[PDB]
Amino acid sequence: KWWYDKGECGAKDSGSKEKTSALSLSNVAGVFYILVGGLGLAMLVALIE
Amino acid sequence: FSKPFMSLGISIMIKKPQKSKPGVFSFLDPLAYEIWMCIVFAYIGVSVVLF
Repeated sequence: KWWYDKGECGAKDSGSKEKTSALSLSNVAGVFYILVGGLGLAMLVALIE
Repeated sequence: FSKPFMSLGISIMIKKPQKSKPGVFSFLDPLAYEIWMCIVFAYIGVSVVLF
């Protein structure tokens, strides 16, 4: 009563609330970074050759 | 009282959602509406690199 029923948390009951976030750019940012690094490396290799 | 002619109980009323599924705006849902512009910009940049 005085811990779970009186308390304001419905923990361990709900679970997933469908997670309605599309996709963050944090999954894409390092991929953009390695893209830019590969492009610059290819530029420098082409210029020195 | 007489015998009950109409029996009943306690029910649940909700907001009754409909099939609100839009068209083109549902296509660009799952990634973003702004990552695609950076994708096109990197596309044209890599084409500039190739040319």
